[PDB]
Amino acid sequence: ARIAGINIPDHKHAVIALTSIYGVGKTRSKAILAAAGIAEDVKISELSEGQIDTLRDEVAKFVVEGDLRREISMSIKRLMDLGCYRGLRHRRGLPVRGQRTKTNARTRKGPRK
Amino acid sequence: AKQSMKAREVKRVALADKYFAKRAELKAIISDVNASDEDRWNAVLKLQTLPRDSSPSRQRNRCRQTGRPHGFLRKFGLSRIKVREAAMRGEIPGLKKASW
Amino acid sequence: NQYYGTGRRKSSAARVFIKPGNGKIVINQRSLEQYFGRETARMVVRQPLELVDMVEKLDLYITVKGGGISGQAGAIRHGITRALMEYDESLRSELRKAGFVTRDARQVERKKVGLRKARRRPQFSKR
Amino acid sequence: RRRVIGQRKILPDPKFGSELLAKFVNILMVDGKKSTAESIVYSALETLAQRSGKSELEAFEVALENVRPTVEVKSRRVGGSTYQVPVEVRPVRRNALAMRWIVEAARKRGDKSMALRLANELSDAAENKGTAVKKREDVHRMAEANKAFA
Amino acid sequence: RIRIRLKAFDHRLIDQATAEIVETAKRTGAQVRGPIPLPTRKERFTVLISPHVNKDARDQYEIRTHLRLVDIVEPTEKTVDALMRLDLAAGVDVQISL
RNA sequence: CGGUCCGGCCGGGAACUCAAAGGAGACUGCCAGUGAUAAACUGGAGGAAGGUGGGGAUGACGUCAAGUCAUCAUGGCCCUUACGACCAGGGCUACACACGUGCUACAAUGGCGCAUACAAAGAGAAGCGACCUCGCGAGAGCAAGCGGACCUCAUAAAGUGCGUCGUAGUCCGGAUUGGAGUCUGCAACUCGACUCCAUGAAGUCGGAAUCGCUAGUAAUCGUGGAUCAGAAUGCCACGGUG
Repeated sequence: ARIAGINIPDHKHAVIALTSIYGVGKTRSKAILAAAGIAEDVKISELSEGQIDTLRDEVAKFVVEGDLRREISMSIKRLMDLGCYRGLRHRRGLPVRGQRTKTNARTRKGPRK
Repeated sequence: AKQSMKAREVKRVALADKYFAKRAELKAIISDVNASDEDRWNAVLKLQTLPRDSSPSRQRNRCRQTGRPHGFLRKFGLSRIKVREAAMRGEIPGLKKASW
Repeated sequence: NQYYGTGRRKSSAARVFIKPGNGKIVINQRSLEQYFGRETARMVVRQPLELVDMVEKLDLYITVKGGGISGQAGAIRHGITRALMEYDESLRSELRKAGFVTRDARQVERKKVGLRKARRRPQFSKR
Repeated sequence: RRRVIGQRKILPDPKFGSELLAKFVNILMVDGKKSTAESIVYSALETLAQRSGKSELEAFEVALENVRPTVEVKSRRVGGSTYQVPVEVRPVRRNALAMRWIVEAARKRGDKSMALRLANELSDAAENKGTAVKKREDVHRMAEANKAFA
Repeated sequence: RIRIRLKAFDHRLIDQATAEIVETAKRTGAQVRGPIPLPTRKERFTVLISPHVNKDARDQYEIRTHLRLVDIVEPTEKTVDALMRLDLAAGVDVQISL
């Protein structure tokens, strides 16, 4: 449960579903257990917490959750005030990486008319 | 070739002597803005921005029969078509087609 | 007697010597009795010499320069087929059956009055 | 309207002496590199040992005889007229087409290395249960639409 | 030691210039009999056939640049004057060095 | 051929490459066919190559109210206390609607860390910039040698062979995302380049219609040259495999 998200898998072991939950892959959550010293023993049908807290900084390189979903959106704190046009483009369906706004836009704005 | 761009090309040579010679040693010491973070020579810092047109920016060598930036050979100053005229007159030294 | 040949392939060049009587199999001062025994071109030069059979009653020397091992094989093989057709006239007949009586040059030709990269024709009209 | 050939010189295999076993490499190769195809030929014969491999002292020259292209349709006229009739592919082309038919099936198996994929498809062609044939089934129907010709 | 620089855009004119300075050297005492030709260079140039909107179609022109230095072990009272007064030939650049 | 730090190295040599150039070879000659047995063509033998040997470089008559007031010339007409040159702002990426041409992955014939083999074209004095240290790196300190075949740019990559993950929308693949470094410049607001990361949507060769090439051709992976205050995968060349 928890570690890289807010999810509690029902009646399964502690390491389950620590994968695909954004910012974490499918394979490192199993391929790093030996480096972390984790065993898959003492299996119970109910929640536990604060036993594998060390795993958080092995499944992710820098950040999870958190953190991650707003640190990957940090630029708005310095763009969304007064007549800033990169801010206005971000409030709208428009790109801000330097890319042109009239072309290659139907993913961010929506389908063609 | 534009007479105002020809006259500017002459003014540039006479200003490279003025704003681009014997100023580089001063420019190396006045351009630092972190080593003390203190402001004490602002008039001399704004002197490095005095030249606007006489520095290696804007300056292009160009085709010397049209003023054009395009389609020329700087080893002769001639265009990729006036080189055919001058080679057909022997007027570019040793440059030939066959006859060897 | 002494028999000799030259061979050339895309900036690789070889000279070959062949003599009757016991000897060695040598390339650029190294013996093929232990050298080149893993390299990806070691057999593609030996088939013309299987017309006379090596070492026991034959001596070989190869000297080569330039090109990768695949290109050196073509150059060395032409040096061998020239030296071997000059070794005996009944071997010329067996090399002729294998087509080894021609020099392969196949140069890249020159570009004429435009047409982009050498000759590659661009895309078509509206149409 | 003028050529007339010119068959061009080709280098037969150095160890098996065969032109057909060198011809296979020209179709097995990718991006003109050829060297990896030269590492897959005969390496696919040690894997084929455990299976239905035909004449091992002939490598693939007899196993290619279990792959059966025979006819070609479309892009044709007869008697000056448009006709949907089949023609029989030239014997010097039939095996070079069979080479593409087997390497294009073998590389598109979803498992193991090419040396194993090709040994499976050559064993399964020797019992006519092979993969990648539905892509040419509508052509085989068009070849069976006519037996009376012109 | 001194060197006499001869530069030309043709492989026959550099040998005519070599024969002209050897003919003059034999006529000022002795100073040059058969100098070394050095390595060669080429420069290739393209020109356009139509003055506008076709730059794909070009024609090719060439210069073959030669260099000779002559090299002298001991100059004379005639090397420093009579060989310097030489007018040589048209199409060739002559310089004294060092 | 002589000596051998056992090496083209050194003696010494013009053999073989080779650099700057000049010749020879091929005559349908020879066999056998084709055909007003003519004119004119086609197989075979030999040869490195043969039937204008091939490929360039050579642009008749011309086609059409041919293109261009934007290379340049210049009438008619206009602006001339300016629509002129000069400055500082901006506009040809504002986004309500949108498109050629061209390229990259779709694998294990891979992705990654090592071992390992072979280049041409060229290019440089307010130039290329070394040796050696520092900077995760872009770069910086610094200033030999060479006027450019005993100096500088510059260890080309695809390819060859181990180890390792594995058919998992993929341990392959690429849009996002957030900041800091290096170089230059009025200026890095904004559509600078070079440099180091984390997140990983899409992608299983793609509907209709449709392009290139007869052989060192088509295909394919890298490296130079030119532009350049700072700015490419484009423009033009060249080599490896084929």
